[PDB]
Amino acid sequence: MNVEEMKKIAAKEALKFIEDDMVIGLGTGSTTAYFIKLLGEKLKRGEISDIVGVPTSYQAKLLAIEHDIPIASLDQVDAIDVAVDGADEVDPNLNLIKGRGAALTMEKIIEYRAGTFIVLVDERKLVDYLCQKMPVPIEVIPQAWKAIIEELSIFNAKAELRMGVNKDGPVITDNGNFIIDAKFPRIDDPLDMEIELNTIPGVIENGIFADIADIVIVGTREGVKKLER
Amino acid sequence: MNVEEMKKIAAKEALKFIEDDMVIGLGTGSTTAYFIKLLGEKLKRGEISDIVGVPTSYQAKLLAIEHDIPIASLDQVDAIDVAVDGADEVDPNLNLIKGRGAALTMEKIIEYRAGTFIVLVDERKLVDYLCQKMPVPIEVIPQAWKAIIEELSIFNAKAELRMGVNKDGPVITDNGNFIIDAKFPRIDDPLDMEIELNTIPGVIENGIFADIADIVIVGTREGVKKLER
Amino acid sequence: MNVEEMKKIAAKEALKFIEDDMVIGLGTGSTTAYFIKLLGEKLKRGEISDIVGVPTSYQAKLLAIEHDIPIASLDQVDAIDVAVDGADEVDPNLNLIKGRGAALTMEKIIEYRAGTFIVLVDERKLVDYLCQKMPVPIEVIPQAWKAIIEELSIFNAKAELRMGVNKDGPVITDNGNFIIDAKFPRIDDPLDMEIELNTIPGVIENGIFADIADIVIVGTREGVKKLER
Amino acid sequence: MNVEEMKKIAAKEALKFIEDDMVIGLGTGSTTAYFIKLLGEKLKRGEISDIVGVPTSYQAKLLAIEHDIPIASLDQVDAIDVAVDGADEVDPNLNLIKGRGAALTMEKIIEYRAGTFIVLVDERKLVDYLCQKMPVPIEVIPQAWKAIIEELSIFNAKAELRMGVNKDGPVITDNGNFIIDAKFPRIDDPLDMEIELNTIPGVIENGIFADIADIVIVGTREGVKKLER
Ligand SMILES: [Cl-]
Ligand SMILES: [Cl-]
Ligand SMILES: [Cl-]
Ligand SMILES: [Cl-]
Ligand SMILES: [Cl-]
Ligand SMILES: [Cl-]
Ligand SMILES: [Cl-]
Ligand SMILES: [Cl-]
Ligand SMILES: [Cl-]
Ligand SMILES: [Cl-]
Ligand code: NA
Ligand code: NA
Repeated sequence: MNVEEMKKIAAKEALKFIEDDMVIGLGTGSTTAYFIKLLGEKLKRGEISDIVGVPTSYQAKLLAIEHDIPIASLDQVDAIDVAVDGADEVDPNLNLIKGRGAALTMEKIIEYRAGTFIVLVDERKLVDYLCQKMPVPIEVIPQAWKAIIEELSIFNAKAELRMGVNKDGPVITDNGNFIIDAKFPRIDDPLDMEIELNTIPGVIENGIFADIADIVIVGTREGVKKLER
Repeated sequence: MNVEEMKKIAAKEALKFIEDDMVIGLGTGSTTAYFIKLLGEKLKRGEISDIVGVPTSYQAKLLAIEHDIPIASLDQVDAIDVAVDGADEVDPNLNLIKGRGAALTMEKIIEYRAGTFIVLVDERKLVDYLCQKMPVPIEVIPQAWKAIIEELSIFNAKAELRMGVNKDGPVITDNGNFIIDAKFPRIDDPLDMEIELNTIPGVIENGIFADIADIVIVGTREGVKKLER
Repeated sequence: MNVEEMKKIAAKEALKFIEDDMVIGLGTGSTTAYFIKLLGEKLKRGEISDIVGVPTSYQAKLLAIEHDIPIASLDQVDAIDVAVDGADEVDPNLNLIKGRGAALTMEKIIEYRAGTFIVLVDERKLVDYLCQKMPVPIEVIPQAWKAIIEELSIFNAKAELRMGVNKDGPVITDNGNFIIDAKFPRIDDPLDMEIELNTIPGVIENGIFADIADIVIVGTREGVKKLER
Repeated sequence: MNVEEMKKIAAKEALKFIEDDMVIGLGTGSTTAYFIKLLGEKLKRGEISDIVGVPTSYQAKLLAIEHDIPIASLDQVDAIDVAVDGADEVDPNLNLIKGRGAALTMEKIIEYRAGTFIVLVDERKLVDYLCQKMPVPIEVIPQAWKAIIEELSIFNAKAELRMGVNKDGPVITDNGNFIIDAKFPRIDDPLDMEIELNTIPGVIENGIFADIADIVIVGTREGVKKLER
């Protein structure tokens, strides 16, 4: 089973955790986009009812609108029952790196308050340790970008300002900030790294999502499997 | 000779308009990037003095810093003597389309106040009529994006929301807004279309730059050529 | 009737224009707050149903959420049926000055698309000519504030950067911009000035709302009056 | 002496720490405003030279410009030699609460990197413990405001969204965010609390400034007093 098939199978499995009268955090990225589309189809056909989505990005929000899924802001709802999203890396303890799509801040805001956080990934996302393949995206107040790079470099991270393709200059997040991608060698304690990185003045949020994922749905090459803690 | 060579020769010619003690609007994009490097080099050699650049984007700002050119934002200076910038299209009346790099708002803010606005282009940017080759970028308040696209259908604009590559979702400008690229089949009155677009609630700025460029320096396969009003 | 009762009676009259299944633009400020509250109670009692509000500010959004009115951004809906909002000045031709609350951009975005735009004011808001009592608020990209104040002096506007009370420095709008309050002696041609101001690079919106209001409901000392064009 | 006199003498004492060729972080608020003024005057008299200021807010930047002090952004300089700023509270261990002026994020960004951080206050600012007289300002991503207030209850904090006076709705910071002012009973472990608050998803920065101030200059009714770590 190729990559797109792996993503699709994970998205389909996620639907099994969604019920009528739920407020659902809507993730960002290609794997979760399949889930949003399928959810929209179920709602249109009447197979599920009374669903509201709380989008983690404009991407998720616009896609939900296109698919006629009711949308609400976090401060509009009383609670997020289930949040569904993807990940760039998932380590064996179900700690994640997220942020390749630049939406890590709203993602954490919404997923932190979720009853159940369900992560959708294809096989390639499973790593032996965080930063085996991907850098940690860090959202930063623009004025602080150079100072933060310097400081991370001392910490032995290879850190670079993320640059635009469909704009000149740096990538701007939905919040108007810059993103530094910091490749650390290997993160042995994700939670404490997550906490202490946020203490750096100018750091808005970082891409380590430790001790938050409840269920990881993995589209493996030979089918769907789940990891839980 | 080739594209980058054409860009460089236009950038070198632009130095002819720069004198000691000037405040210079620093444009965005690759053609002007050559000008900024050449300017920084002339400053380092002492061939020019007391120059201050007013960057039209983070890209321009960072580049000027790298080349040790003093900079200031518009509200720090009392005049912009000369502004130098590129363009996506240049018609025979010196009307331009700008905004492919998504920095059109700050570009127009600075260039509008310039004593002389000098445009740098290679041969490919010249068109017989605006929109012969490129769409008009329009920066908009995010929630107005869908209505604006629909409203532009009266001009048969094939308007689309610009999507990110190094972020998921829409491109976000330095000002936190979306960009719609409107592919008009033609614009027979650029000045009044520029006004029309600016009268639409939700539009921050649009990429039609009519009645503003003073000189266009063109790098051609046979050397430098100019256009003037 | 005292002033508060004048506001409330205008709000009560606006409700008569609201029907089931409508999408309603929700204005900003104290007069419209009465309308939002009254609408919420009608919805709560089931006297009206299936309403969606599109807020013109965080103030309106949070108030609507507090009163359990479903909320959506402009790009979430297919149309605005009716928009209700206040005004700082209303001239004999029903042209307005708005923006004292600093939400003029989203207000115009939503109200421009309304099937019917209803304005709510108490007696005090009626004037013989725009700028008889209040300045025109102008929302600007921060960097352009100084140049714009200088440029407005040409028209003999006394223009000042609006300053914060509960923050140091300038007032920041919901869109991250500054507000210049420009006091013209008088505005004999609101629509033309409105357009002229929006064509200045750096101006993203201005408080002249000309040729947009459909109905102005005035709360007076004795009762309610409806003004139409 | 009254408060304005206390502020002025603290400011005058600060000047003594400034040397030629320094890069100085320019604080926000009335006390530091005196310093900036004096610095500008000294520079004009030729009593000091080659000074560059890095402003912590638009207020500080605009004041520096008015006093002809050259300025630069943090990403333009290689170091901050001295940072001068005010405070809302100073405890006996020289931990501070800052942010009444809403500029706490840029303040901490610049002051965190300063060779020496000098705090200027009048008598009223000294406290027995943090939160004796003032709340802790917390800058937050707008959508997270309600969730964060609710979560702050575990600290028995009285937390409120800061509201605008010269705008309707919430105060917006220079970064486009909201401010929650949280009144804790008292803070016994300022650094620990400073860290904890920044771990909350949606919190950009908080007003506790622990283990950062080097010198606190206090204007009192009996003259200047200099506290040091
Ligand atoms: Cl992402
Ligand atoms: Cl840029
Ligand atoms: Cl551009
Ligand atoms: Cl991009
Ligand atoms: Cl997005
Ligand atoms: Cl307003
Ligand atoms: Cl205020
Ligand atoms: Cl400020
Ligand atoms: Cl402050
Ligand atoms: Cl608001
Ligand atoms: Na903005
Ligand atoms: Na922001």
